[PDB]
Amino acid sequence: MLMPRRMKYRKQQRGRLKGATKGGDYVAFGDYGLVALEPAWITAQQIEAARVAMVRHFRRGGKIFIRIFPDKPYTKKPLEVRMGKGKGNVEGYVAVVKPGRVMFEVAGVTEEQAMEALRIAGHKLPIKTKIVRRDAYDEAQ
Amino acid sequence: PLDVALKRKYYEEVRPELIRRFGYQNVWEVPRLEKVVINQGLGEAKEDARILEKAAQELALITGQKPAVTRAKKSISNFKLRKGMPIGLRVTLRRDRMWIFLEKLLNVALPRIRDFRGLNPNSFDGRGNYNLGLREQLIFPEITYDMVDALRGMDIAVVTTAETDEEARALLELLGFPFRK
Amino acid sequence: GSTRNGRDSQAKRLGVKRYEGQVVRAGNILVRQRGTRFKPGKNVGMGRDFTLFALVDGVVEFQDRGRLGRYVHVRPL
Amino acid sequence: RLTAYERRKFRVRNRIKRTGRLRLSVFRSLKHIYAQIIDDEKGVTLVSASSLALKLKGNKTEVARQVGRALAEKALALGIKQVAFDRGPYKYHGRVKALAEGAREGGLEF
Amino acid sequence: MKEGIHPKLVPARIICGCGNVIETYSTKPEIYVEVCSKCHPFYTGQQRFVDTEGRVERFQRRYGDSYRK
Amino acid sequence: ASEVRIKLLLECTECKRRNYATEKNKRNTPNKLELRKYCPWCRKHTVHREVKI
RNA sequence: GGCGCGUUAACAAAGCGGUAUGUAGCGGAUUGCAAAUCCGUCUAGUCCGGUUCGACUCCGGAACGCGCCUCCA
RNA sequence: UUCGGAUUGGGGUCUGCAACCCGACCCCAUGAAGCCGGAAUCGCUAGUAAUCGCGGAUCAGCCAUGCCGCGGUGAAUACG
RNA sequence: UCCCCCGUGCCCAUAGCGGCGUGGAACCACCCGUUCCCAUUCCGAACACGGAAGUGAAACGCGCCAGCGCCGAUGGUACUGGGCGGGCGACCGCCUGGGAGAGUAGGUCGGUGCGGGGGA
RNA sequence: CGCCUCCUAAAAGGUAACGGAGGCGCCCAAAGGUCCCCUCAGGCGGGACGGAAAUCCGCCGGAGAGCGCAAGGGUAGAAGGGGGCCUGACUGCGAGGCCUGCAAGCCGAGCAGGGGCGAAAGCCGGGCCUAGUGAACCGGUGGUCCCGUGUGGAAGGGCCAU
RNA sequence: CUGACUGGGGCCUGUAGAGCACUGAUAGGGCUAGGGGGCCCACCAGCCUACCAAACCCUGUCAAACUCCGAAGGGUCCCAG
Ligand SMILES: [K+]
Ligand SMILES: [K+]
Ligand SMILES: [K+]
Ligand SMILES: [K+]
Ligand SMILES: [K+]
Ligand SMILES: [Mg+2]
Ligand SMILES: [Mg+2]
Ligand SMILES: [Mg+2]
Ligand SMILES: [Mg+2]
Ligand SMILES: [Mg+2]
Ligand SMILES: [Mg+2]
Ligand SMILES: [Mg+2]
Ligand SMILES: [Mg+2]
Ligand SMILES: [Mg+2]
Ligand SMILES: [Mg+2]
Ligand SMILES: [Mg+2]
Ligand SMILES: [Mg+2]
Ligand SMILES: [Mg+2]
Ligand SMILES: [Mg+2]
Ligand SMILES: [Mg+2]
Ligand SMILES: [Mg+2]
Ligand SMILES: [Mg+2]
Ligand SMILES: [Mg+2]
Ligand SMILES: [Mg+2]
Ligand SMILES: [Mg+2]
Ligand SMILES: [Mg+2]
Ligand SMILES: [Mg+2]
Ligand SMILES: [Mg+2]
Ligand SMILES: [Mg+2]
Ligand SMILES: [Mg+2]
Ligand SMILES: [Mg+2]
Ligand SMILES: [Mg+2]
Ligand SMILES: [Mg+2]
Ligand SMILES: [Mg+2]
Ligand SMILES: [Mg+2]
Ligand SMILES: [Mg+2]
Ligand SMILES: [Mg+2]
Ligand SMILES: [Mg+2]
Ligand SMILES: [Mg+2]
Ligand SMILES: [Mg+2]
Ligand SMILES: [Mg+2]
Ligand SMILES: [Mg+2]
Ligand SMILES: [Mg+2]
Ligand SMILES: [Mg+2]
Ligand SMILES: [Mg+2]
Ligand SMILES: [Mg+2]
Ligand SMILES: [Mg+2]
Ligand SMILES: [Mg+2]
Ligand SMILES: [Mg+2]
Ligand SMILES: [Mg+2]
Ligand SMILES: [Mg+2]
Ligand SMILES: [Mg+2]
Ligand SMILES: [Mg+2]
Ligand SMILES: [Mg+2]
Ligand SMILES: [Mg+2]
Ligand SMILES: [Mg+2]
Ligand SMILES: [Mg+2]
Ligand SMILES: [Mg+2]
Ligand SMILES: [Mg+2]
Ligand SMILES: [Mg+2]
Ligand SMILES: [Mg+2]
Ligand SMILES: [Mg+2]
Ligand SMILES: [Mg+2]
Ligand SMILES: [Mg+2]
Ligand SMILES: [Mg+2]
Ligand SMILES: [Mg+2]
Ligand SMILES: [Mg+2]
Ligand SMILES: [Mg+2]
Ligand SMILES: [Mg+2]
Ligand SMILES: [Mg+2]
Ligand SMILES: [Mg+2]
Ligand SMILES: [Mg+2]
Ligand SMILES: [Mg+2]
Ligand SMILES: [Mg+2]
Ligand SMILES: [Mg+2]
Ligand SMILES: [Mg+2]
Ligand SMILES: [Mg+2]
Ligand SMILES: [Mg+2]
Ligand SMILES: [Mg+2]
Ligand SMILES: [Mg+2]
Ligand SMILES: [Mg+2]
Ligand SMILES: [Mg+2]
Ligand SMILES: [Mg+2]
Ligand SMILES: [Mg+2]
Ligand SMILES: [Mg+2]
Ligand SMILES: [Mg+2]
Ligand SMILES: [Mg+2]
Ligand SMILES: [Mg+2]
Ligand SMILES: [Mg+2]
Ligand SMILES: [Mg+2]
Ligand SMILES: [Mg+2]
Ligand SMILES: [Mg+2]
Ligand SMILES: [Mg+2]
Ligand SMILES: [Mg+2]
Ligand SMILES: [Mg+2]
Ligand SMILES: [Mg+2]
Ligand SMILES: [Mg+2]
Ligand SMILES: [Mg+2]
Ligand SMILES: [Mg+2]
Ligand SMILES: [Mg+2]
Ligand SMILES: [Mg+2]
Ligand SMILES: [Mg+2]
Ligand SMILES: [Mg+2]
Ligand SMILES: [Zn+2]
Ligand SMILES: [Zn+2]
Repeated sequence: MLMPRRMKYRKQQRGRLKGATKGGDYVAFGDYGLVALEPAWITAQQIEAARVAMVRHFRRGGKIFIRIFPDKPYTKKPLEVRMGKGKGNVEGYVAVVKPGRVMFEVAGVTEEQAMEALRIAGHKLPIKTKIVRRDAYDEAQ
Repeated sequence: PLDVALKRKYYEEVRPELIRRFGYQNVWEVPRLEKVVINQGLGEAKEDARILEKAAQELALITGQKPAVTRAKKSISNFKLRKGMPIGLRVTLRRDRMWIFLEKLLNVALPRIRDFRGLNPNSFDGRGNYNLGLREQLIFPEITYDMVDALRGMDIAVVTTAETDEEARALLELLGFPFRK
Repeated sequence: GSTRNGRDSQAKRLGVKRYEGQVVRAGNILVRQRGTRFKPGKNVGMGRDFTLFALVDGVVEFQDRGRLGRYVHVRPL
Repeated sequence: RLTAYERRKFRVRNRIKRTGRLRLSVFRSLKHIYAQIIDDEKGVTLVSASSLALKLKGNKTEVARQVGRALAEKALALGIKQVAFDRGPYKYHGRVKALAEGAREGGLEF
Repeated sequence: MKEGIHPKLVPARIICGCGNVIETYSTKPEIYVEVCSKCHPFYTGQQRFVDTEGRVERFQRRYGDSYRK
Repeated sequence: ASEVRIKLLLECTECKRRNYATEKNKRNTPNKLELRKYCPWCRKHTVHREVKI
């Protein structure tokens, strides 16, 4: 499971999920990528669930690129406590993902293997996704 | 200016040979001798003794110039030393005093070193300077065994106008620096 | 938490007090700042807390000199 | 990068220009000595004197004293009395000091 | 040159055991040494000291050979 | 101020009047402070000396 | 969950911004031999991150252990 | 230390078919610990202790500072 | 009015780093000395003075070079003042006015004022 | 639970929560004034003991160092490092402003007296700056000689300093 | 006639966005100070790594308490309705 090794600040404010993706919008490392279609907080558990599913489906071969990282701390108050008395404790980490962001790539596999592995990985994620392949537009960037 | 033989020899036998070997078109291109800096990193006079006075007197006799005190720039526990305490001496020799000291070094100091086999040819700075390190102080002519109380060494910095080691090497061997093969 | 945090200090109301083209009297405070964000130009003095004040009556003028800094001048009438 | 010479020149002259007077600027080469009277507000030179133009030859300290007299004599005909002496990178001593006394002896207020 | 803190240098001679006389300026007007640059073995080419046989550690003795070949 | 950093009065040595109040560290500066200050009573500069507050 | 405290070597247990102890263990002495006794010797600061010239020691976090509180309904 | 003579480098002699593991001796160089020894423990009552040298068996040679003998110089103390 | 040099400004890298070439008649510098004024927590290195044997080697000035650095459009987009809508929500569209940052083409090895010395 | 710094705070100022992070209740007789001089951290190479790291030499290095203590702003064309002489860490004021419900808080040219440093121009009414603090009442100590209960004194008050 | 509001002109600002020059975070690869083992060998060092990892180079990202940048707006003064 991913998380930053060091942090300047333990807790962050809940920001905003506005706008299309800032960076990471084109396939850059692999041959087939999974692209987000709507914004969400993607937790570290969901990232690992998707990665392991591709590893199992890629028996022997395959190399997987994870292009998102959960750097944002996620906070929760303990059960049965009232409002107030400070911000809740850190319970996990999420990655802020906006539409157009390429989340995963794969390489070293056939086309059939890539489409099935990325399809299963998407079922582990809380958002609608699409599968893309590297094209001239990605190389033009 | 005092008629030192070493300065006389540099202008008579060394300069004409140097231009022959390297083909300088300017009389100021040929390497000159800039200064000699003698440093004594005592380190034992931090707080256990004010024995800087004994070394200052000995250094002044060897070079004719009273040396200056150098102080610690910071505190280090592993050396048990505090910032600002005196841990060395340094003297700078230029012009006639520079020539006089090197003549004694090449003639009456270096031959008195135990098991002398020549100077290190790989100690050239890489930009035309030389540095050598001494372990003994009684090899100098003005030092006798009677007034020697503790053994002390020094570092000698020889600074030249030469740009490269090969040109600084040529000046030093002709001047009289003997080097190991 | 609600025990570790909870402190702040009063706001200081810093910034430029008179802008370019305004008419000022001698002694008028022109800039409140921490350090020399703006530098004292012609007919401008600096107090011990980097406050810029006018030395004569006149018109405020601002100037940017690149690497030399930003200056505030007072041009007399 | 700046040298001790360049830092010294800036440090002395920034103090002078703060006062808003006319600055008496002195340049001292290995051979000669030169003096200008400068109005920084307009950036123009009002009067200038030197040992090169006057063909003064002798002891440099003696030469500089006569350059100060000539600059002072030139200055008063143009209605200037009050100036500020700008030593630049030079210590107030020797040739630069001799020019200042010569200017003061000629009737300059500084 | 500051005054009162530097030992004044005077013309001086350094006499070696081999009779060599080097003329210089020093704080002592007469010095005697036991070795100089004109008699030290490393300077006079080789001046082979008590060790001059190259250690002869190889088979350069031939150790007889009166035994059968 | 503290036990080591104390408050003190400066007293004119010519008319004996206390004209200034200030402080010092008595471990760093064990001896009495002596300074030249304007005395408004004497209307000139005189030596002032430290006295107890 | 709140608040307070503690973590030291073989065990029990102290002081210290720069330097234990008791009983053991080990080598010797004594003894027919073991114990007792005597002569010598000896193993360290829970972990991570800071401040500091310098941390077992001061500060922050984590883990474990201990003590008290958790009421009106 | 002109005390002390371990350790090591080098040159040699002899015995033995053969001195590397593993002999003795000579010469040169090297010149360690050791400043009278903690708790404790041993021998000895007179030609004894202490101290000095000499011979023998085994044995080519010898790791003998051991063992068995021989003589030279020669004490102190025993109240109980 | 032309050119070279010296001093002092302004604009504040399109002005800089780096590479190559060049200047001693004049100026400037290095340079020669340390008696004198002055000076080094030691040193005439620095600061200072007295000069003219030498050299433009170093420094400085002046030229060429787009390797780096800096400047940088047009077009399009993000965002947005105001006016309207959609979506369970996270959020998203349309009209009207404004409009980046990055990237691209490309530009740049400065411009200019005053004074002084010299030559044409 | 008062005070200082940053964020939240929506590009003037201001802005809440038992919102997110840290500090203060000192200090310095120089760590103050002025004049003069000087310029870092780091990296690479060389050098007796001597090293990751002591002191010395050469080269590159524009601020990544330093500035007593949190954070931010500022800063080498010094506010940083060193030295000489000094006490302006002044008295009497104070045009004009910032800030502001009040009360507080903050900056300040210039004039007079008497000075410090500097050849001079000039600077100096503490400290690179923003925390290091407490109204009034009651009382203590020094000065002043204003009041002094018929009168001269005194007791005791006032005023100025603390 | 000075007002809300509006027009023109100057100055002030660091949000939205964006970016990686600083401070932190961070994915893949290359090159390697130093690590784990290793053919080992302590006489003495290189080398092996499909196990880490400093700087550096390429590619690719993140930030309320990051900024080489930076709007729309807003504030304020002057003149005009
Ligand atoms: K899904
Ligand atoms: K005054
Ligand atoms: K009107
Ligand atoms: K960055
Ligand atoms: K406006
Ligand atoms: Mg929220
Ligand atoms: Mg969010
Ligand atoms: Mg991008
Ligand atoms: Mg949450
Ligand atoms: Mg809460
Ligand atoms: Mg929460
Ligand atoms: Mg995204
Ligand atoms: Mg050189
Ligand atoms: Mg906090
Ligand atoms: Mg607090
Ligand atoms: Mg607040
Ligand atoms: Mg406030
Ligand atoms: Mg505030
Ligand atoms: Mg402002
Ligand atoms: Mg101040
Ligand atoms: Mg001046
Ligand atoms: Mg006072
Ligand atoms: Mg225990
Ligand atoms: Mg202990
Ligand atoms: Mg014990
Ligand atoms: Mg025991
Ligand atoms: Mg035992
Ligand atoms: Mg027993
Ligand atoms: Mg037993
Ligand atoms: Mg026992
Ligand atoms: Mg109740
Ligand atoms: Mg001996
Ligand atoms: Mg054998
Ligand atoms: Mg011993
Ligand atoms: Mg003895
Ligand atoms: Mg026994
Ligand atoms: Mg008997
Ligand atoms: Mg034996
Ligand atoms: Mg010029
Ligand atoms: Mg620019
Ligand atoms: Mg003299
Ligand atoms: Mg040149
Ligand atoms: Mg285009
Ligand atoms: Mg564009
Ligand atoms: Mg555009
Ligand atoms: Mg909008
Ligand atoms: Mg719009
Ligand atoms: Mg908006
Ligand atoms: Mg809008
Ligand atoms: Mg538009
Ligand atoms: Mg743009
Ligand atoms: Mg643009
Ligand atoms: Mg350029
Ligand atoms: Mg309160
Ligand atoms: Mg308070
Ligand atoms: Mg706003
Ligand atoms: Mg504003
Ligand atoms: Mg604001
Ligand atoms: Mg409110
Ligand atoms: Mg409310
Ligand atoms: Mg609370
Ligand atoms: Mg709050
Ligand atoms: Mg803080
Ligand atoms: Mg605190
Ligand atoms: Mg406080
Ligand atoms: Mg003090
Ligand atoms: Mg201070
Ligand atoms: Mg200061
Ligand atoms: Mg800094
Ligand atoms: Mg602190
Ligand atoms: Mg700061
Ligand atoms: Mg700085
Ligand atoms: Mg500088
Ligand atoms: Mg001072
Ligand atoms: Mg006074
Ligand atoms: Mg008020
Ligand atoms: Mg004033
Ligand atoms: Mg005065
Ligand atoms: Mg002050
Ligand atoms: Mg602040
Ligand atoms: Mg503060
Ligand atoms: Mg205070
Ligand atoms: Mg009351
Ligand atoms: Mg009262
Ligand atoms: Mg009272
Ligand atoms: Mg009284
Ligand atoms: Mg009455
Ligand atoms: Mg009466
Ligand atoms: Mg009376
Ligand atoms: Mg009274
Ligand atoms: Mg009274
Ligand atoms: Mg009173
Ligand atoms: Mg009062
Ligand atoms: Mg943003
Ligand atoms: Mg940007
Ligand atoms: Mg991150
Ligand atoms: Mg990497
Ligand atoms: Mg980003
Ligand atoms: Mg964001
Ligand atoms: Mg961003
Ligand atoms: Mg910030
Ligand atoms: Mg931002
Ligand atoms: Mg009107
Ligand atoms: Zn000789
Ligand atoms: Zn008085």
